[PDB]
This record gives sequence, C-alpha cells and structure tokens, in this order.
Amino acid sequence: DIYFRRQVELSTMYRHMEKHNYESAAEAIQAVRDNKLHAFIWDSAVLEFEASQKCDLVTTGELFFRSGFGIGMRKDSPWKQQVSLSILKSHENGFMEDLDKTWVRYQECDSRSNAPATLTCENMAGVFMLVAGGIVAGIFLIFIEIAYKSRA
Amino acid sequence: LTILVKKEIPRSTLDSFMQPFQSTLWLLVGLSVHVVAVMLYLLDRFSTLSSAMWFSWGVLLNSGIGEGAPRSFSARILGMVWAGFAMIIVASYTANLAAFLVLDRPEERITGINDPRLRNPSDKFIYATVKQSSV
Amino acid sequence: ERVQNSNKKEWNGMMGELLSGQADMIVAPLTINNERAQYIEFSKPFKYQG
Amino acid sequence: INEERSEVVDFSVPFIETGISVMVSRSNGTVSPSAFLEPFSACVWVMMFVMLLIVSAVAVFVFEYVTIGKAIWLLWGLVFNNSVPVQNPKGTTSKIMVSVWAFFAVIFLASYTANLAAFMIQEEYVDQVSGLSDKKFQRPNDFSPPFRFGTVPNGSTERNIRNNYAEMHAYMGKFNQRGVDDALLSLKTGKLDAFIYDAAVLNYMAGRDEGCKLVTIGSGKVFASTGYGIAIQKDSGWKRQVDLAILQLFGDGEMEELEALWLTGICHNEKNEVMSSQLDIDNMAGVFYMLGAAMALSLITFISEHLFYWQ
Amino acid sequence: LVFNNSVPVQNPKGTTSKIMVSVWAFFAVIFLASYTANLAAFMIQEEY
Repeated sequence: DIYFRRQVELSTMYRHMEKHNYESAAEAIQAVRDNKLHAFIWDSAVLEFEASQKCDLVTTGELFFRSGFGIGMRKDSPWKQQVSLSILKSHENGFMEDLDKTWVRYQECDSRSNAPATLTCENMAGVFMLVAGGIVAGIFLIFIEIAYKSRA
Repeated sequence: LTILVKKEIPRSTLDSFMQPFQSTLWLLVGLSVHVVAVMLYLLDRFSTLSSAMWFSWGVLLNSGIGEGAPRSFSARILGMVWAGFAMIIVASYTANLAAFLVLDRPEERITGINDPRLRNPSDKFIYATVKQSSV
Repeated sequence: ERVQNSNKKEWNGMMGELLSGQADMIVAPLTINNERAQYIEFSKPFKYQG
Repeated sequence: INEERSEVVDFSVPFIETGISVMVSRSNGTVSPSAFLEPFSACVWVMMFVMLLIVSAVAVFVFEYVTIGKAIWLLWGLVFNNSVPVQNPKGTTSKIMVSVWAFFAVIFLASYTANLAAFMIQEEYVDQVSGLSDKKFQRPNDFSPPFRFGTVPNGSTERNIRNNYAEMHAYMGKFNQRGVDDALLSLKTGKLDAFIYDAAVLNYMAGRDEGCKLVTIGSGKVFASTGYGIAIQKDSGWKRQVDLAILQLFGDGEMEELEALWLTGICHNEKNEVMSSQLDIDNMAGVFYMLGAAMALSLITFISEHLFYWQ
Repeated sequence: LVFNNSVPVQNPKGTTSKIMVSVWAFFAVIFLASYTANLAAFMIQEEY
C-alpha cells in the first residue's frame, strides 16, 4: 500500500485496490482457492513457498520492487555495528544456505513447466473393454455357430 | 519504418538417407542378431539349426520368410523379448525421425529498436540508412 | 497515516511498537522502504526478493 | 560486500543482488538416459499378461467343439507387430477373438509410438553439475580427464573460497585465467570445463554471446548471496543521506527505467528448447540390459531342463 | 510387405531368392516410419 500510493502513474490501479484488501496473509491465500479473488500481490519469499506446498496455485514470473527483509532496530542503539557483521558472516560460511534448505525449499510437488509429455496411463477400461466384451460374447456366438453346425 | 535483414540457409534432413544416427545406428545390433541366432541354435541343440538367423532377421525386418519356430521353450522365451526389442527400436527410430522434422532452428533475430543488438552498439552489427533522408 | 483528525501522524501496527519503546528489535519479514528508513536503522538484508 | 572489507570501510545499502555462481560449458543436447518406460509398467504392462492369458479357455473350447505352446506364441507375434511363421488355430469359430486382438494391437502400438513421439520433443536437458557440494567439485579422483575449474585469483570469490574449501583452491591454483573474455575463449576451446566468478557479470555475459547455447548451473542459484554497494569514508556524515537516495530510486521504479542499458539481452533461456542428434542414443543399454538378462534366463531355464533326468 | 500387410503369400523358391526380399523389407521399414513422421510433422504446423 505504500509502494502503490507513492507512484502516481499506477494511481488508477490503486483506486481499484481499496475495495478488496485483506487483513492477513492466510486470508487472501484461502480466498484465492475459493475463486473469490483471481489474483494476489505479495512477496516472492512467501508466494514461492506457497506454490510448492498447497499444490493448486501458481506464480507468474517477473518482479517489481527488489529489496530484502532486514532486522529492524531502534535508531543509534549500540548493536548497529555488531548485528550487521555476523549476518554477513552467516552469508559467508554457508549458514543461511543450510537454513533455507532446512526450511524453505525442502518440499515440492512438481514444477509447473506445463509438460503434457507424461503419463497418466492410469485407467484402461474403454480399450480393454472391447476384448472384455469379446471374451463374453464369443462363447454365445460359438454356441449359436455350433447350433448351426448341428442343424446343417 | 522497419528493419531489413538477411535470411539464413537452414537445411532439411535429406542427407540422412537412412543415416540419421549412423554413428550409433550400430552394427552392434547385427552382431546381436548373430549371437542371438547362435544362442537359439545352442538352446535347440542340447535340450531348425542352420536356419535360425533366417528366423531372427525375419523377426527384425517384418519379412515373413518361411521357416519354423524353435522347438524348445527356452528359445521361445528369448524370441518373445527379441521381438519386443525389435518393436522398441523401430518405434524409437520413428519418433527420433519425427524429432528432426518437428523442431525448428535457433538464432531468433532482432525485434524493433528495443533490441540490445541494436540499442547498445557494437562492431558486430552495422546499421545504415540513406543519407539526407527523413530517417 | 494521519490519525485523530488532526495534524498528527502516528505509526500503526508493528513499527509503532518499535517507536514507542515496546521493543528494541524487529525480527520478522519486514521490508526495506524509503519511508521506514527515515528514522529506523536496518541491516544487510537476509535475502533478496521482490 | 563481505566481512573483510566492512571493518575498514563503511558501506551503503545493497544495490544489485549478486553472489558466487558458476558458468558451465555449452554442452550438447541430451534426451533421457532411458526409453520412456515410465509408468506404463504401473498399469498397462501388467494388465497385458492377465488379459492375454484368458484366451486359453476358448482355445481349448474350439478344439472341444494347440494350446500348450502355440497359443501364446501366436498371441505375442501380432501384438508386437511381427509376421512370425505361426499356424492359426482350427475352425472358423476360433477366428473371432484374434480379430479382436488385432484391434487391440493396432490401437496399442499407434498409442505407444504417439506418446514416445510426444515425450522426446518436450523433455528438458538436465544440468549435469549442480551445486558446489557435488563430488565433481570435490577431489576429482575417478574421472577421465578430470574437472578443470577456472577463476580469477585476485578478488572476492578467492577470499570466500579459501575459507570454506582449502583443497578446492589448492587444486584450482594451476588453472588461473587472465581476464573475463579469456575465460570464455578458454571455455569454448575445451581448455576449461567450468568457471567461477560473480553472479551479475555472468548473468550479463550469458545474454550477449553470438550463440545462445548452455549457460549457468540451475537458473540463478547463487551460493553466497550478497550485493554490490558504494564505499565511503569511515563514519562520514554523508552516509545517511546517500543511504536514503538510492532507496528513493527503488521507490520510483527508475531502476527498471535504467534497465535499458543494464542486463537485458538475447536468449536468456527464453526457449528452453533442445534438439539433439542421437549419438547419445547409446543410453539404450537399459533395453540391452533387458536383452542380455533374458540371455541369462535362457541359460537358467536350461538348468531346469535337467529335471526330467530326475523325473 | 511395403504396405505393412500379412497377406497370405507364398515365398519364392530357394534360399538364393531370400536375399532381395530381405533388402526390400529394409526398404519397407525405412519407408513407413518416414511417412508416418512427415505426416505427424505436417498436421501440427499447418495453419487455419
């Protein structure tokens, strides 16, 4: 709501946003699956996780407003030089890479690259049913045929 | 205004006259024909002998040449999967022949003035218009 | 937002609890903006997203 | 940005997302290492036998009003498209079910040729090296001529790679490069297998080659995600002003207006196509593994053809 | 055999006649697998 209202050129778009906003993240995520809301705008670090677990939804590509979540501190607290170091250290010796491997990208279903080249040869009923009806009807036709053979 | 460029060659797959993969359209399958004929021969001998390759080649090329089936069942269970292998390789050859002729070619060319081949200049592209003109 | 139909702008929600002394650190998915960084110091930011 | 520089110099807000990535070679296209034997075996290949064996009753019933070995020998020859010299069963009443089976046969292979022709023109090439934790990027022991990693030995990636994997750069010390374009020239001539550098320069140079062959491992997976920045005098007063102004550009969308010079290009994996001459069709050894295993079993049953010697 | 059919057909006499049909079969398998390919190429690129 800050990013859209700051821009003036997107203002009409913002005027369409005032009548449908929600109060929590999970509310709109559940409301998308109930077809009350065709699209949703949020961060990539929540939507890329949500499209890998609740396996009916999808993202659509590009990004707009590139930034990163930071630790919020009060102004001029004496920790502003300490906590800014170790975070960088945690990006160096592989701690954060272990962290999102443990928590973020740990599960999938299938990446929706839209590859119809796969099976789902699960059922075979309508193609096997022709021989399943042939095996049943054949003995009756054989009985009619040998009844013809006995008469003439 | 619009941009004029030069079309490429791209070829068809005519030069693959039954050689799309003749590197790996191996004669190893022919050696497999011969050794599976030898295997059926040995299975029929020690449980129709010299004609086994005329069986086996007749399995591959869909040509019904007039021979007899092997008498032992131990050769028959091999012949089942031999015919199954023949169907697999002819179907794979059909699909990979379709793969050469369904797929188009790379080098997507330049699109308008918003292309970085043309917007950001280089030496590898040369641009020109008629002098003293409206361009 | 401008609250109490006057010339006062207070900060709603989470960031107001940082400004009012209810806490001293915010460890949450809190983005980096131009409006929050007027008087709230941030760090090198965990991640990169959009 | 790293820790070894942040002690002396103060830094601005991160400016462009980057990290340590790896550029892999521009390898030839590969199909799957097996034929598409994925799950037809779950339902179809097992329904085939149990719907196949049931005709023995009618094959007996037509002789009552030729079954021990000849029936399945007929019924395999037409389902797998073969003119095996096979005697048909007796009588015109037996002629019906084979004429059903033929209708089962023509539907089958025309199905199986279709899906396979569907399968081998939509499957994507897979990224044969992934991550720095692979055995290929470890000690290259068991590999005909082993992996050769390139890097520029003065900068940030060396100081990051010397504190996590010592033997990696100890092996990489024989493979220095003298420039970014020379790394590409060494990668095109087979002199280098993979290159390690910054993420942003590699993602630019992926998009401006004259061809658009294979580029980067994964899509954008970076190891140590950091940013660029603006260095400054230590604790000067001009930090907190500049720290605002860069963020103002993010507030206005002017970085995407600054995109027209910056990192766009041609063929940034914008097709995900692969066309391959199948010289790599020698991955068919699995069905050759389905061949020679029967060449085992044909001997094995031969041993159980010594059982009338005891009977 | 060029149009993929098991018509009941007597083979010619002698083993010396058996070679050229075995060439023709190799002409047959190349042919239809070609003709199925181009047609499968043709009916997924043609425009309305």
